[PDB]
Amino acid sequence: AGEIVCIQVGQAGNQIAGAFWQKICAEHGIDPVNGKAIDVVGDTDIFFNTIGDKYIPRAVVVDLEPAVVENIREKFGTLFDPKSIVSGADGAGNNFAIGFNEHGAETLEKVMQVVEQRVSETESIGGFILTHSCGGGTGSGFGSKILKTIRERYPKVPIFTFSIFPSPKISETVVEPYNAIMTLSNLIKYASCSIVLDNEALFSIAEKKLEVENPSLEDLNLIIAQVLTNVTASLRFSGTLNLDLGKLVTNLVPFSNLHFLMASTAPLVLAGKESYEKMTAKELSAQVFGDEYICAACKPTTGRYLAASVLFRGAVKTSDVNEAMATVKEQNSFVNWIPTGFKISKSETSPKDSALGVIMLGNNSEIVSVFERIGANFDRLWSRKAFAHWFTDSGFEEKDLDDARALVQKVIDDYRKLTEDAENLYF
Amino acid sequence: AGEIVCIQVGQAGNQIAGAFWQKICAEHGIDPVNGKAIDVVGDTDIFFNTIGDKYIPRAVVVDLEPAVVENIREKFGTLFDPKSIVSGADGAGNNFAIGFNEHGAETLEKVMQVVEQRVSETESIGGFILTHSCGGGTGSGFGSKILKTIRERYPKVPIFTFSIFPSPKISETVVEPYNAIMTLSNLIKYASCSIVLDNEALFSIAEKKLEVENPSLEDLNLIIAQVLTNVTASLRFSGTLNLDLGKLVTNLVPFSNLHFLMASTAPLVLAGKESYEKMTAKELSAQVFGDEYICAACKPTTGRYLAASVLFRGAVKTSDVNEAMATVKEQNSFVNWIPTGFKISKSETSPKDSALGVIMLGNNSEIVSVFERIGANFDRLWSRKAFAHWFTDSGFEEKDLDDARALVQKVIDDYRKLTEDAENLYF
Amino acid sequence: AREVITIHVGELGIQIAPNFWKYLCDEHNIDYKGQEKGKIRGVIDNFFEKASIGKWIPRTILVDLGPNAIRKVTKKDMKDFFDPKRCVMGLAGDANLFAKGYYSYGTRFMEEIMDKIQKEVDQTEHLQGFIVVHSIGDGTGAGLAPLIMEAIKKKHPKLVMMSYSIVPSQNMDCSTILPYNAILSLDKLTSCADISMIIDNDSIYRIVATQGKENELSESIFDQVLAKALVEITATLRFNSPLNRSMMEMSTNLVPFPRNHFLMTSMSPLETSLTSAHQKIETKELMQDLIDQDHILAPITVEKGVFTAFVIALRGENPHSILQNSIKGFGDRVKFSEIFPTAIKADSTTLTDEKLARSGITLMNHSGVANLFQFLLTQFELMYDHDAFTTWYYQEGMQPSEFEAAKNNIQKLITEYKQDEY
Ligand SMILES: Nc1nc2c(ncn2[C@@H]2O[C@H](COP(=O)(O)OP(=O)(O)O)[C@@H](O)[C@H]2O)c(=O)[nH]1
Ligand SMILES: Nc1nc2c(ncn2[C@@H]2O[C@H](COP(=O)(O)OP(=O)(O)O)[C@@H](O)[C@H]2O)c(=O)[nH]1
Repeated sequence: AGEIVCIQVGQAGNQIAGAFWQKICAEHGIDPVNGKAIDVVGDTDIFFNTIGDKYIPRAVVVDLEPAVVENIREKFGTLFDPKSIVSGADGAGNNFAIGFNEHGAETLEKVMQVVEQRVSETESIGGFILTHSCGGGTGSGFGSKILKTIRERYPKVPIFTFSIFPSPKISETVVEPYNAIMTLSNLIKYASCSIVLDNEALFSIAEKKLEVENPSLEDLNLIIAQVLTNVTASLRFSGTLNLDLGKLVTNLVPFSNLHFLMASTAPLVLAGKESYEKMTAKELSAQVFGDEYICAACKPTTGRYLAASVLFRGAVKTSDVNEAMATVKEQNSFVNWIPTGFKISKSETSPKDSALGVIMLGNNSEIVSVFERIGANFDRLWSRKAFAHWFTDSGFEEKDLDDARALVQKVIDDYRKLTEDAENLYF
Repeated sequence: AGEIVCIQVGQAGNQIAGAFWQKICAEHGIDPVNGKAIDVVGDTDIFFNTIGDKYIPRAVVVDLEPAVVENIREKFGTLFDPKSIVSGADGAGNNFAIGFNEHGAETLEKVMQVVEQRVSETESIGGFILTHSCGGGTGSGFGSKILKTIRERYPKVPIFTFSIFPSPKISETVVEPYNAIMTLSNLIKYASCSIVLDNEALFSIAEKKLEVENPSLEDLNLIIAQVLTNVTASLRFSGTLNLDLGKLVTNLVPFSNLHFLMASTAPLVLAGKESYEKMTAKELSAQVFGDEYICAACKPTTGRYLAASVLFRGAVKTSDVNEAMATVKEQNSFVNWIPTGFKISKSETSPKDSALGVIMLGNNSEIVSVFERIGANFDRLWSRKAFAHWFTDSGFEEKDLDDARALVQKVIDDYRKLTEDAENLYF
Repeated sequence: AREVITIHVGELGIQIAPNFWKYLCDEHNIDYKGQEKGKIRGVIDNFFEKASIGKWIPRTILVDLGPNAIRKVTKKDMKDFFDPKRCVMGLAGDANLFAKGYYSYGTRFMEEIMDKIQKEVDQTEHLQGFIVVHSIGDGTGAGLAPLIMEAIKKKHPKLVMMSYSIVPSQNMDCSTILPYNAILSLDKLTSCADISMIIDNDSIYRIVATQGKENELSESIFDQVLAKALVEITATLRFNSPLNRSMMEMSTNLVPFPRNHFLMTSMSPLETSLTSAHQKIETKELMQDLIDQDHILAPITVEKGVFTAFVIALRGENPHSILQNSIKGFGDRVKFSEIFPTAIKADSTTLTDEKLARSGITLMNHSGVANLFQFLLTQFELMYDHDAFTTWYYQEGMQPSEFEAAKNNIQKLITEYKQDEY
């Protein structure tokens, strides 16, 4: 019933999702380069369309790039069905306005036809997952139009977006803050939940928690993929009690515009028996809630939580969960009105490279610092109108650039006001 | 009285049967390369014709190959009587149609004369055992004509066939599905029971249950031979209460076209004291009924049983059999109409490399998955008519290829319908 | 003994003969005079005729429209081995034209050739088939080999016929009319042979040069590699192998449609003298080498095209559990159509070469053959459309529509092999 349709938009979107699909295929027991399997485990129907002995991942692959199909065959074999891959003609040169306005009506109609076919092979739609990168030209503008279009066709369906935000210190292109704000404005309006990730945080993790020396994006994507595979464990491995995407939206989002979540996982293990059997839920909870495993450039132990959820995997003792979470409640800071704090869940099936593991998600007021940095960079460039012609000559009015900024500021102000008011909601 | 005549057809047939004969000669106390013995144990008359001090295995050795006798002397010494070996002239190039149609009338007449002589040296015929491989050109087509011919001459005699089916993942030749379906069609029409074996399952067993590193077919054949020696223990070692081939057909086949059985044995021990004295019937039953010792690419713990039989060897306590089988009945799934489920037997004589051992056979609805994969591969090739000229230019009509497929589908549909109906036969 | 008759046609097929036959003589422990040298091993009868005396006679016929390839082979390179009554010699040669080999000159020798073939056939109770070794370059090879093949198929229709077609290089073996003879003769091989192996001399030259980058080799290495590939293809027809047991089984394993019979090969270690000193080639490396670019005797990358059939024949101990992991490990480098299972078959037979731990060869039915055909066809069209050198063929009876027919047949063949590419 809780069938998931993934949408992958742009180069980052496809590489991250690619790593995810190949890890999913390892846990369920499917060949990552063929889709062919004889003996599989878990509820494979949530993510794969099985025809004969081939498990076809349910995904819509989208680009503006002229040769997206060949670019996939070369890395992912025949795992993805070519009928689901939508190729483009020219491309968006890191310009939100091209991905969003000047993309071609036909390109979008084909994406929608593919989505309709994928939702037509389901007894029910459990939700959509969008994987993309906010500073690009297709994963930002086209991915944003797709969220708009999907939410208009399928309102009341939980959309989760996983996206890469600018890094806190160094930036990629000068245009990046314009692409990032307009992408964020559309995430604010259309996603049910958004997971904020960035590369600076992930690199520190790759260099300090993984054994890899001099990691590249290929290694960095295994941290993101690990977040994605763990967050879908309960869905994939069922259980009498479990978590679907609609359970996460209901429990983590207290207001409709405060859905931006942080993510953290531990242990991080590269394929092979390179891990150590710590086997302790208490240690994993202490780690997942520390600042060192957070996959975004923020410092959550200094903020305040509105809500959080923790999913434990493997043979975790009930007694250790209760004690470990008691420690977490004592050490961290929560807002009074939400009085229960957490959503807790367990899935008895172990991740393939560790007997135990933990994934945590949550609403931490600290997240505004990511948005505030983006806002400030935009304001300086916008005031001087540097690289601005690239957006207004591609269909935007100054009004749209200003309204997108205003919406972003509204979310920041709402998170901050709530957080400051919170100090006295206890007296 | 229950004398057995074995028929070995084709290269796989001869190698598998060869391993069997050499293991039988170890348990009874006969020289495996001479046939000569002074002191033997057990009822050797079931499988050997004793002349003087030489024990001559009762087997008909059949090939289309030009030098089958020399090929046997080189590996089996003088254990087999050359008068029972039927050589060919050219050979069947992995083409069922050559083994079945274009084999030479004389070749078949000689095989039948040899069979008649072997059945003429018996006070009674207990049954025939055919050993072969479904994807070959002689063990498929010629072996199939032999089943037809034997059943026409000796109706009402239990024929057991042991055969190798295509492996679930990788295949050998492109023609393999045509050879496999026509062979299966003839097994459906003429065998009393058929044991379905394949190499993918056997390799996993050889690599995980045997200590051998990098096993070859020579090692793989010792798993098949172990199934064959254990299934004939009660016949060979007598006992007041015992199992003949006619007891197995009566008890395991509820309908005339649902005789395809799975086989499983434990422990698997290579010659030498490399085993451990687990000595527990409970553990052996738990193992034989698990999926890890099944010698075919199927997963029986997820299906439903129509019937099953278990033969215990060695000093097994009655009390442990009853408790062990109670566990099996509770854990597995059976169809209601057959209300007693099992046929149980014991033979007090130990296998040579272990004090205890267990062999299990049974009708598990799961078996259709083997047949369904073969069917589907055929349908795709057959629709495109790839390598088809090789069968129609050798005497088959499209009608025969289509009728063979139809018979196979009938068996699949009957197993599946029965299995699905079964869920409500309990209410 | 299922006996095979080998026919060498043209200057190159004959040039190869001494290397091919010396390998067989050493492999089965026979000297080059046909005398036994210790214990005879393998099914010797399949390739050698037993004399009324202790001598073994190669079961073969040598055909040359001139006198010279034969004279050098039987008088200087392998004296007293070949039976002179099985040699057919003309006087004029072929002027490098297909037309002489197939229409104007070579036709007068067909009574002689078929008479010698029958004399050879009459000595054997169980004839499995014929192997015709020929160049597709020069007129004698390109012309007569198909003329001979048709004459045999019309007389012995139940036998399997295999050809070993050698494509000349664009450098050391080049000719200004190579594209005409290659297309005109592929057109006949298409209906003549049941199995047709294609070996590309340009691949041999670059492969050997690569292996030889560390040394001075020998000029004989190019011929030894070409001859060895045929010897290895035939190993399973000489030893009691669990693979390609007979020519009929090679046909059923590799050719799904009557026209799609053109096969590619891959070989490792290419030659014993190329791999000396420490050559412990583990079962694992041997199978990776066999799908490597530097072991394929064609301008083919396995990753770029589609397989229809694939058989790997190894020699020496090769544990099956390794062979299966090596095949699974091919991943998407070895890919077939969605209408086929990945029918990759592998096993091993007897080793005779005391210097090698193991070895192997593969037979592939792969769409990449279409690329060689298109290369040659494009060259044909550039010349044909502007009448280059056509007078030389018209002067000996090749009415122009004959060229047009070959052009169309090959374009259709290319189209058919590439069907799965689209
Ligand atoms: N974590 C991660 N980040 C990536 C990857 N590829 C690109 N990025 C980030 O995504 C940003 C936008 O990428 P881009 O190539 O312009 O995407 P597109 O124009 O929307 O297809 C880059 O500036 C990088 O910071 C990846 O594989 N993984
Ligand atoms: N388990 C087992 N399988 C074998 C053995 N030999 C061959 N096989 C399998 O049997 C299939 C058919 O064999 P084949 O040599 O063509 O037999 P034939 O043509 O009927 O004599 C092969 O493709 C293998 O998968 C063996 O010794 N034991």
